Amino acid sequence: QKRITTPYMTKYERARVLGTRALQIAMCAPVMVELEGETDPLLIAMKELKARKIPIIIRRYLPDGSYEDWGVDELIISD
Amino acid sequence: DDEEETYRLWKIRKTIMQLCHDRGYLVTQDELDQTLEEFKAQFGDKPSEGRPRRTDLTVLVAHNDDPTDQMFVFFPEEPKVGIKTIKVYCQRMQEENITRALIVVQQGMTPSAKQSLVDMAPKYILEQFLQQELLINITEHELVPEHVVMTKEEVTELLARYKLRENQLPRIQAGDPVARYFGIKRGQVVKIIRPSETAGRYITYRLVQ
Amino acid sequence: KSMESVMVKYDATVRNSINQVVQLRYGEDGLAGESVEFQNLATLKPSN
Amino acid sequence: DREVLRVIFPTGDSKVVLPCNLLRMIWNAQKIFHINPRLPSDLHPIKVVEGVKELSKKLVIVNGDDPLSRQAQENATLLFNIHLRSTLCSRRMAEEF
Amino acid sequence: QGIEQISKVYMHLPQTDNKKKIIITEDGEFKALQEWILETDGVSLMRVLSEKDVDPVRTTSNDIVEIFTVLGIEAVRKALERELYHVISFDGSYVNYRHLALLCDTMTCRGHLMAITRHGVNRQDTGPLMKCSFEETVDVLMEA
Repeated sequence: QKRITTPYMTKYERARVLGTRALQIAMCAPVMVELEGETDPLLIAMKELKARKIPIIIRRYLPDGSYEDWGVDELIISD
Repeated sequence: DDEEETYRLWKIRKTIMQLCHDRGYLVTQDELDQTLEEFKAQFGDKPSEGRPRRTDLTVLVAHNDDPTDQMFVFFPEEPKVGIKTIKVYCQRMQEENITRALIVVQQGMTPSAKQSLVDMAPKYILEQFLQQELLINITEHELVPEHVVMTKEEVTELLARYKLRENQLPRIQAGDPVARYFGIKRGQVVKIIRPSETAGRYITYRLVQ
Repeated sequence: KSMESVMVKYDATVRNSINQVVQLRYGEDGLAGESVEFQNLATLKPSN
Repeated sequence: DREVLRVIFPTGDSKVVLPCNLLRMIWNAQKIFHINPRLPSDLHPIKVVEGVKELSKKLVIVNGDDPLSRQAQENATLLFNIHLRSTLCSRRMAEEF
Repeated sequence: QGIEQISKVYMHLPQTDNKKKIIITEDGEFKALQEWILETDGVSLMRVLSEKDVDPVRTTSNDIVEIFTVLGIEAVRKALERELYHVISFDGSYVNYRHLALLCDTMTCRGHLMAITRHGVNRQDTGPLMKCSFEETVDVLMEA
């Protein structure tokens, strides 16, 4: 509640989320989506992003020092 | 020559009327649209050794919001305004209990009076204006966008809306010609409205510092 | 060197490292340059 | 809005840069929906006007209900709103598009 | 007779729309009147503006310092935008207006003409490490 940041996920947010989630998957993090014949952590992370199943929360820091916590599932993906 | 000098006096008077109107002091539409022939009808002589004199050209205006609050405009005849002249104006202002005065100056002013105005600034706010500067109203220039002095309440609302500090806003020097035109002091805010080729209109805020 | 830290912040304003506000909205409309393109205003030129 | 545009562009240069290409989007809609320019249309003018109004409400650059935010939004999307109204006017929609 | 600091004055009719005087006729159409505009090899903006029969609105100068000292910081912003756009578009090249606006806004942000050169950049207040990246790192750290 009381969120002023854009509801859409920025390109930088998408890039960092994909990279971090791919690193976790490569480090054997549980996969929130059902992968079929997929081994590349980046591809798995992209599948999770499309499914909106990535378990990551983005903390957007506003200029005034406050921050807003947005769920990846809550944000709107560009694709 | 006297014709050119009376044309000047008319031009400076017109610029002063526009300046007062912009500052918000009550000014009649006739005074704003006073033709050169109308000014020459009002005074009816040449400036040099004639009826229209800088002493007779002084202008008194009253603020629209507060009629009690008033502003003086003084034209000293001497080409170099002296401490005695500033003291005369100071005592005259004391008579009417008026705080704000625009001393339109000739080609120059004496440095001692330059510091005297600052010394007496708190009790009385005296602003020196060159006749050459006042010969043209710079606010009508195409480059200059629209400037509006924000009230303290409006500044508070702006800072609350953008969660900003006064330090974070863009700055405008108190010595800026437009800042002097509007008679804005340090700590005030100017809302600048300018057309935008991308958005159509854009509002900026500048803190007087 | 002058414009290194100038940035579009999460409040949609443009600010430098000092956090001073350079523009309230980037480009004065809050739009990225990639998406915009030229168009003609139909009501500007024609007569009354 | 025409007077506002006259003020904004005294030189009368109609070429402007705006996010959405309304003419190309209208052409795309015509091709997608097989709009026949010969037969009469079933698009109702007050539907056109109301859709333009609601779309203008939805195009938010500055969000907030306070007067300052509303004025900022209006100024931010002033030019695009003017172009949108001119392009999606009922007259043009019924006549050409 | 005449104004000092002005060596030569050229008078000519402009053949381009930008320098032509565009007005709105009674019918509402845009008419580009061909008017006499004169340029100078010197700069005295205050005097030239105060001169009679000289358009006090359209008359301008190509000197940013003169624009600053006469019209103000906002006029500097606008005129700097115009000059930078003129140099960019002289060869027919086009640059998005937002970049021009950002550069001019950064240059005029502090209320006074800030030179992009080190001379004006040093005026900007920045952390010690930022000033070190600029120049004079060792002495800046010494003072800090």
